[PDB]
Amino acid sequence: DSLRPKLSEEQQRIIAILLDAHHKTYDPTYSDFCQFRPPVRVNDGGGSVTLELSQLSMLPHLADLVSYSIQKVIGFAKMIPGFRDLTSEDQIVLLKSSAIEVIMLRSNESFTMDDMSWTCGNQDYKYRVSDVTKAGHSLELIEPLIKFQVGLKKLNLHEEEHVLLMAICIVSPDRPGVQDAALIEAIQDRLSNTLQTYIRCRHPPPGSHLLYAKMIQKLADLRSLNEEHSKQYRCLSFQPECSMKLTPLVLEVFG
Ligand SMILES: C=C1/C(=C\C=C2/CCC[C@]3(C)[C@@H]([C@H](C)CCCC(C)(C)O)CC[C@@H]23)C[C@H](O)C[C@@H]1O
Repeated sequence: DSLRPKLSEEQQRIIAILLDAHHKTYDPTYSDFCQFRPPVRVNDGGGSVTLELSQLSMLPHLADLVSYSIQKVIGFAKMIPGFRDLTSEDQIVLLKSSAIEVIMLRSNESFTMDDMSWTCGNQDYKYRVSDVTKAGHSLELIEPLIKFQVGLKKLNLHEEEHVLLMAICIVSPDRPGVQDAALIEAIQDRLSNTLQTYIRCRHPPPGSHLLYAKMIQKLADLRSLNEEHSKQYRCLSFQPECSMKLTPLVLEVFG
């Protein structure tokens, strides 16, 4: 019953651009990770907040990973059709507000349900819930984050849908501080329409069933994770000497 209009050439170009953008900005071999400050995992079987905050053993490495990732997200965003049509001010507002959410989205490629980890190479760059606690975060963020990762995994997104979702996430007209909400919304609509059209004509059943709505729900989930991350980041930042364990970029985006 539902019509399946074909992707317009323009929509085809948009998909090609976003796939190219992602391939240039996401390394599925994790080959740069050895350049980050080394992961350190202190003995913390009990999950002691006092100990976690006293050491922040995993923080330098995860801060470097996140900082690196923000740089990649900036590069990806610059390639979203329409993004450069925005004022610099609006571009920066969108990047700073969406960065952590896009990181959570893009991390799904490395996430595995084999053991519920982000596996980015050997035992060294395998990141578990216990590694995030060692960077000063609490289960109130990490457990819904893992749940989100599983939920996202199970949508079995085509890469086309994955890159569209990240672009839609970034170009959101409802971020605090945006100037030209109408232009951002127009850019987002073009992407949303591409995604909806793609799903309807290129995504096989039964995985296509209400997929667009499930993807929109993930965006809402990300808002919640963003809010919790920000709250926890604030508290983490109270730890004396914490700034040294972060990066200038991380400090700007989250401070
Ligand atoms: C980054 C990427 C990756 C994994 C993401 C992870 C695993 C470690 C813990 C992270 C980084 C989460 C953690 C809660 C962020 C903590 C950030 C600070 C600044 C400490 O408050 C969010 C996403 C998680 C690897 C992937 O290949 C690239 C992706 O950008």
